[PDB]
Amino acid sequence: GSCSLEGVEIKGGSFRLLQEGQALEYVCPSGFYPYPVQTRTCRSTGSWSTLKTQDQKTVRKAECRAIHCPRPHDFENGEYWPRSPYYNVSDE
Amino acid sequence: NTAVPCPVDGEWDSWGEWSPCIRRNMKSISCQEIPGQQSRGRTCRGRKFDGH
Ligand SMILES: *[C@@H]1O[C@H](CO)[C@@H](O)[C@H](O)[C@H]1NC(C)=O
Ligand SMILES: *[C@H]1O[C@H](CO)[C@@H](O)[C@H](O)[C@@H]1O
Ligand SMILES: *[C@H]1O[C@H](CO)[C@@H](O)[C@H](O)[C@@H]1O
Repeated sequence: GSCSLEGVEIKGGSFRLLQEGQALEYVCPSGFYPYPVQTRTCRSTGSWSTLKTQDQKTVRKAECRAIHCPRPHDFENGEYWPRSPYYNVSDE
Repeated sequence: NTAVPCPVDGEWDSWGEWSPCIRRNMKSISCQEIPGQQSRGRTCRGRKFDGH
């Protein structure tokens, strides 16, 4: 049967049901990405798939976090400035 | 009189009732052209004392 939609909402966004309710896709606003999982598969146990990262860490609640550009962790034969732990949108 | 019981071979029970005919990830397949699968069960009953 279809999975239960309890405890699967995201902090600061909504969702839409695709594949006849067998998969939810998180809809964060413009400038955010859904923390780790973009979508969730409906496993046939009543509960959805766990919020597993790329490191397979169990996250309890989901939240729309801000979008960062990838930081330059390697650059040779010169100097780039400024160095930051992460880069927000519209940074130069 | 030998005080050891003899082996008895187990006999088959009757065939059970047919399971509901569904297909995985296909909602309800009733009154449609979607082929599914169904099952039926028996029970080996009566085998005691190292019988066949
Ligand atoms: C980017 O945005 C975060 C959000 O609070 C802020 O803390 C930070 O100072 C901003 N700038 C940089 C260079 O990370
Ligand atoms: C089940 O299959 C048939 C009846 O359909 C018989 O060979 C026997 O009753 C078995 O239990
Ligand atoms: C399953 O098959 C038929 C019903 O279609 C019957 O012979 C019996 O109910 C069996 O369990």
